[PDB]
Amino acid sequence: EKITTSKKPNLILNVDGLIGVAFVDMLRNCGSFTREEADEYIDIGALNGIFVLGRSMGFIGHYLDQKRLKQGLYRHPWDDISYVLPEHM
Amino acid sequence: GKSTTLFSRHTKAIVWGMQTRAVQGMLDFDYVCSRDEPSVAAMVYPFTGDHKQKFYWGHKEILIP
Repeated sequence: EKITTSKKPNLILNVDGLIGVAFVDMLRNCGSFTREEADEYIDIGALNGIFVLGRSMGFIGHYLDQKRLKQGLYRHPWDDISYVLPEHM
Repeated sequence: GKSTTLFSRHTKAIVWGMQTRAVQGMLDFDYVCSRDEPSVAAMVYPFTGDHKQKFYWGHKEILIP
């Protein structure tokens, strides 16, 4: 991060970067994992699961909010699509 | 008794029906006539529950039940 923020001002560690490096830090740097158990949980994808179980709360919050504000069906109006179909196949 | 002053600058209405275009025009008229409140307090449509519609008081957005 100290190297990259000299390239551009924005260029900070994301929270999606920081949870990744801090969770590998937790796994292969606390106890209870060897380096073939900690790296197997990374190769399998146990860092997908953190983002999924987190974002399920926000998804169900969006569901309950869209039901409680009682909105009807969304349609996505036709001036946002720009159909690009071929000529005559 | 039939009144003689039907409308005023404090006249409040309920429009019956789903008429977002016409009630948009009416709230546009309430804004452009320099009125304090909208002329429409509520809408009544029997096929839909109570919610709030968003409208433009100039640029600001308000909610009408």
